[PDB]
Amino acid sequence: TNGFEVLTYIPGEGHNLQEHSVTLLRGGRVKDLPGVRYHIVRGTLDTVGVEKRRQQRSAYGAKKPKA
Amino acid sequence: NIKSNEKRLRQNIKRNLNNKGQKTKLKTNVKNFHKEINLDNLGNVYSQADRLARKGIISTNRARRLKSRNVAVLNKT
Amino acid sequence: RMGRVHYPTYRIVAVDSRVKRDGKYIALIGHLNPALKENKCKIDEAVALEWLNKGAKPTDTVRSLFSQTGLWKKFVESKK
Amino acid sequence: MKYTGSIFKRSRRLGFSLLENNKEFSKGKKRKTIPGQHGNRFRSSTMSGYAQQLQEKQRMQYMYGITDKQFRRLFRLVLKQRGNLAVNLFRVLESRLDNIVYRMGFAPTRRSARQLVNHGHVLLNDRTVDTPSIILNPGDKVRLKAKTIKIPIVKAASESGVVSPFVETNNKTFEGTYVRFPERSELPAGINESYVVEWYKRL
Amino acid sequence: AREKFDRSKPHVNVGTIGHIDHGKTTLTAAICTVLAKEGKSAATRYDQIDKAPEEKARGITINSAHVEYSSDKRHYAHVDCPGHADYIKNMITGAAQMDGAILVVSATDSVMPQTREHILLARQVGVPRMVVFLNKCDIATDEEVQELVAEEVRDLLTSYGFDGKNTPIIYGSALKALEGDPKWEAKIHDLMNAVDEWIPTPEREVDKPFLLAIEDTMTITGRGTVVTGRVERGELKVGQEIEIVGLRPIRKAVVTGIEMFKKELDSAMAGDNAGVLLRGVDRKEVERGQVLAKPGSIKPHKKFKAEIYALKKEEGGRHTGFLNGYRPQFYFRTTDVTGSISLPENTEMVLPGDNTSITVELIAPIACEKGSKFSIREGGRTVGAGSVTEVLE
RNA sequence: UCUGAGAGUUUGAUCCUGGCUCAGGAUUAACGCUGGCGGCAUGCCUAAUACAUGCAAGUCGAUCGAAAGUAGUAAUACUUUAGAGGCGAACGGGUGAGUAACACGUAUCCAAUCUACCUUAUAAUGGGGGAUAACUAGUUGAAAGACUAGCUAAUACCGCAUAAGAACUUUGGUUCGAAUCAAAGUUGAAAGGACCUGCAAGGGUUCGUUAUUUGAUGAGGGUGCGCCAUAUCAGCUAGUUGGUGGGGUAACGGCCUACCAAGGCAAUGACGUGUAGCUAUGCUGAGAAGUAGAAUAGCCACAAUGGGACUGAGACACGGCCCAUACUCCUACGGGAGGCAGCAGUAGGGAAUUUUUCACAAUGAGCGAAAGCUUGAUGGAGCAAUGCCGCGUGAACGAUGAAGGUCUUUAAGAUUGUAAAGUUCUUUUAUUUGGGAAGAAUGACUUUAGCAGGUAAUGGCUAGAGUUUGACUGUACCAUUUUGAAUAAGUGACGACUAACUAUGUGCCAGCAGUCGCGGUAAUACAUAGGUCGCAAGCGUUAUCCGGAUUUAUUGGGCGUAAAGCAAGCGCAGGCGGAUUGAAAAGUCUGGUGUUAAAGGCAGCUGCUUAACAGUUGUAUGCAUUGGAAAC
RNA sequence: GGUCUUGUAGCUCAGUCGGUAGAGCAACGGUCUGAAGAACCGUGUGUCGGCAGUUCGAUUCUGCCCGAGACCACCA
Repeated sequence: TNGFEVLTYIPGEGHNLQEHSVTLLRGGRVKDLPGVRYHIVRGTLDTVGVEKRRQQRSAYGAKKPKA
Repeated sequence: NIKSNEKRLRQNIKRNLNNKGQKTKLKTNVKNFHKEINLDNLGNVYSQADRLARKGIISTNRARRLKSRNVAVLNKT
Repeated sequence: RMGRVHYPTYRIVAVDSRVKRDGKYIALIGHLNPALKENKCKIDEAVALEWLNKGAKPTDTVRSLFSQTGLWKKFVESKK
Repeated sequence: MKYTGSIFKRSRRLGFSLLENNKEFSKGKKRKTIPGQHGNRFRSSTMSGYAQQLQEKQRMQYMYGITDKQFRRLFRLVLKQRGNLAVNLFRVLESRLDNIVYRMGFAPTRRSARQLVNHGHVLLNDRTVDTPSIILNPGDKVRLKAKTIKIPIVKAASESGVVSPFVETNNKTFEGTYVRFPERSELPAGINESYVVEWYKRL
Repeated sequence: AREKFDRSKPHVNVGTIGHIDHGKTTLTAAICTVLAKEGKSAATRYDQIDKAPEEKARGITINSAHVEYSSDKRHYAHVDCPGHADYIKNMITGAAQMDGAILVVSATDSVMPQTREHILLARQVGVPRMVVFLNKCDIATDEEVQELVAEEVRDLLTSYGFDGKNTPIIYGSALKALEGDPKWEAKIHDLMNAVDEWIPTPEREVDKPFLLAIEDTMTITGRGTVVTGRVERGELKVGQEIEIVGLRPIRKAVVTGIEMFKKELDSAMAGDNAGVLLRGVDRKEVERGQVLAKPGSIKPHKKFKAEIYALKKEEGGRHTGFLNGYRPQFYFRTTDVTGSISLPENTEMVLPGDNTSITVELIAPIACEKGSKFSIREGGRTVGAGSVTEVLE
């Protein structure tokens, strides 16, 4: 929303990037990336991968697994 | 819009004009006192000022201060 | 009034109209709660005397409370 | 959670028995296998002092089958009173409505007492109860709500019901009272207040 | 507030069939001007209906709309249905909102293939005994060419199954009626008496839950989002809950207020052209041409089976057969929903006509009920025609 | 009397130092998954961005001419008011941009101050003048309106006089910068409306009148202090400093003016500069404190921007006025019109923060004899799992355990699992039925009974009789009021941290990850599945603060080899000071007094079907004053 | 709803006015190497967003549709 340009990790399985898509973000330090402490809420926007996210879709939001 | 806006706008002009006119009817007496000093003009100034000092047209405490000033400077002569 | 929602309460106060309700109270004359309409009012019974003797009409509910006590026929002689 | 659901699924893990023998026994064979097939040979995975504090929390909490919000709230309320907070709390923890109804000889289970209080079939001091979370004090009357006497379960329970030594009832009128303040010996000594009270680091 | 009406003049929906240069704008002005005298409050617009560039200047209708005009006995709403090929859907929605109408066929600018297809679709959806008016009898007042226009109008009506030999075609020209000549003003009276029969009164009912066909989407200054259309069935009032259905997840919303043409109304019932300011909705979320419903009503269906008679070229249809992977567009009174013609087994290449039982799946779930008569179009022309027989989903 | 949680991690391991991380609470919280209900409190922080509409201020005709209307042939009577006059208009509502200061307070000086109304008390409620509003006639412009000439009311406005008492002068006396008193001088007060009693004359009722006297009320100023970061911010202030005079403020004041001079501020921080509504308070803590100064409250600032003036008790006034500016709109293109930081509502923003709702029933306000009036204040209703709370989603029984998911890597048996089918049993909610409160021991209304000055009437006051105005209410609630398990469980984790294992696949690929860490070939870790576990109508994570962290240490540190003793000396200001004698008691302890509102802290109690919340009382702290001690 | 751009492989692009679907990389196998990188390469990878006409199988000549996207749709 500000003019800043920040690098982040692509969370969740799969990819639905469209080169200037809209992404709903999240923090989160990860030590495999030097100084990266940002992520995305993968699952509620134009990017919809996260196939069978059936253990935790509180993160990476998706429809409740039909039982 | 308050209902009593246009009505009071039309009304208060008379009060303003009356106050403005009555102030100078005392200012002329004060200037006459400047021109020549005597007890008669002091009495005339007090008589004309007691009208406006009664109301809010001339501040009553300010009127007291000014009348004290006038009677004090007259006592000098 | 001032109190819990759906719990009508109006504490008795000698407040001036220049001060809004829930603002600063000048002198809270005990309290009142219309949640029980048999007896729920209390006052100091001493403020009434010269807090009436020096004017400054408080909240209008003091008159009806005075009716429960008949304060006029014992105060008119002091008044004049 | 508001309920417990399965009952001996907690008796298996906690070594729990409210009937003091029959909450794990006489169902073909009293078995000590923990919930799940993973009961080969266990002594401690992370079982420790904190783990047994959690266990005792889940035991005392679920031997009344209540929620954590109510339990934390009542502990916070007891923090406002003085004296030995542990014993006063345990007496209060034993002094609400549903535990009393269970101990009057009237409820087959505290779950049944909760259901009957929910169903509006319990009357306390001429005040109909919709929530069993009242904290009772000496000098209270608990009756049967006679219009609901048609229940056979309450009939069966009331006659041969176990009456606790500190609250007393009459089945000729189906009415009872909290007579006195109980003593510790009436309750099992396996429980210790220390576990739960020192377990309190959240509040 | 926005000048609450008191609905006391009963409503009948009326429309137009044909093309511009028939005097269409002049006819729309003339009907209202004439009926204003014999009936109070018949508001008129000639260029005041026009509100946008190329509708100011060119004068054609691109975003079709309605005109209100009332009499001392009845109220009427006239739908400005267009010709102007590639605007055919804009006419379909008019025919989707339609109980009665005036077939505009002038003695000079007579029926063209566009009007042929217009009458084809009007018959195909099902219109009760449509009323016809013969226009432009002032200029080029003919004796046999007028007979020609009438005879081919009746023939075109009969080609679709109408009783064209008995369809009333009132002669005259509303241009001179608006100009001030009673000789042509009385012809509008003759037309409206011919309208009194064969153009029925819709039954405003309470038993049906609800149904709304969207005509446009509207936003007010300082108030919110208004969705307007026609209430096909169902009773309504202010404060009720309505669901958006089709092309979107079924989403619940609260109505803020019921109006008709920018001013609030008494109560919405079946067959009422109205609108509604809604609570917490977006003009983007709602779309022009969407179906509405309330919870506990008819389910939206993607795939269903019906009996469809395709459009023969002999009557103005396809000149070649259609495939199974063929992708025409269906119409449920609001939208051009696309669905492949999943013809039954052994049938993949099916020629026009030949009423046959076929099943089709749609790209969007639309509420379908049996007995509902609709059309099928693709490529700019009508390719299929039938009514729902069974719902499978 | 009063309160105390830990853990891993440097390396080969270890001891020491040490950061980091986590386990925990709180949020205008949104978001993610999911979601029955009620009580309860709050609900746009962003763009102090613009914003149709309504309403946010109207009321008084018993203050007035006059207008219109109706009952009346009239006489008139009555209703409202086009308008004048009066009252309130400055209460209130909401946004903290701004201001780092007498702003917020605190304790105080106001011998430096006023104070519409309202209280106490004293004197009367005179005679005149001039009118115009309103209106009539007309032009012009779209209106904004103005002007040309007439016509009448008031308690509208203004002379004259009486003016006790006042105020200002002169003079006299009077006590500790003030003030009372004796005399005179100057000058100043109004009003009528309705009405009883009257043949009338008049007396008078009642609202008010003026000069008055008492108050309080509020306002304002000032003092000592306290509360940001900041000297890689040392000179700054020319009305600034002091003095004289004058002008202006409710009061005094370089507040200002002209003159005479050069002083004033600051190294113990003038000021430079970034940010800021302050406080009570809310979270954490055992504490001081850190946190934010949510929501409300006290106070203060402003009202599109910048000035300015009227009136009024006070305003330059959110919704009054002029000008200029910017926007917007209308336009006859010449000129006019508007200020939701008033409520809701919309557009832009954000991830988002309730309805363009009902009643003025109740509180409260004023305007009014009264009637009655409005009241985006207020009470409500509705939206949001916004937060907490209450509460269901069935009870018991049911066996070596139905099928079946899995396993032991199959055939047992176990787990799921009393889980199940099933025996009945049932309803807070749900569902039909009728009843049903209180809130209105409000206020006035009318008569009745009684009291008082006053009598010849009244009027004023007190008790009872009735009418009442209920928004919510159909509320809460209940009688098998009819039926009914029916109306309802997800979420995350299971390697150690920090409670929660098996199978498959996968092979440092996918990805999980605060830590170590897992998958380059049998992953406790990753993806999924079964089982287990934990919180639950919510669960988790996000982001901020706090705890843990006693980890800049008053509580609560060291300066040898982990940061830290200056390279040393001289040494100003300054800090720290031998013993004995005396004084005061400044500081200090301490008792009493006033204040630090209230809410909120605490304890009891009460309504809260139980708690949330609200109310009852008591309930500290700091400052000032006063009585004690010399221990220091 | 229309004024118009656009969807060619797994991705990006080339493809006489109808004769024909391919490059670069993602990426499978060989050469490969003590093992690993590097490595030269052969693939597979499409009726061209989906449908209706025309004829010489139509991206190719057009039209229609689905979706995204530069204008107009209370709107003085």
